[PDB]
Amino acid sequence: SKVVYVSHDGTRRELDVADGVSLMQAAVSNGIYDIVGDCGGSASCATCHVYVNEAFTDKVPAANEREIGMLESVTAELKPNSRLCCQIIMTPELDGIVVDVPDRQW
Ligand code: FES
Repeated sequence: SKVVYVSHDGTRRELDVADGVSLMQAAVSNGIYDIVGDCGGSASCATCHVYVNEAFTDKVPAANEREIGMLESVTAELKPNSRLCCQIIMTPELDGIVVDVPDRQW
C-alpha cells in the first residue's frame, strides 16, 4: 500500500509499504533521512516523529501510553497530530496515508 512522506520543505516522497511494516521501518530503509528511528521501534525515543494528516489520524490505532510519554520529548514542535511513526503499522486501509516530517528529530 501507498504512503507519502512529505519532507519539511514540501517534497512528497511516495513508497509502497507492505502490510505489517511500520512507517518508521519503511522510511529508514528507503532513504527517508528526516526520520531516524534510533531505538528501533519500541517507542523508546522520539526520533521517528511525524505529523499524521488529519484524514488518517482516526484510522490509525491511538497512541499507547508509552508513545504518549515519549512524544512529550519531541524536539520539533509537538502538534495534536504528532505520532512516533514506528507505532503506525501499514495496512491496506491506510493506503494513501500522508505524514509530514519535521525539520529535526534530535
Ligand atoms: S523509532 Fe524510537 S520511538 Fe519510534
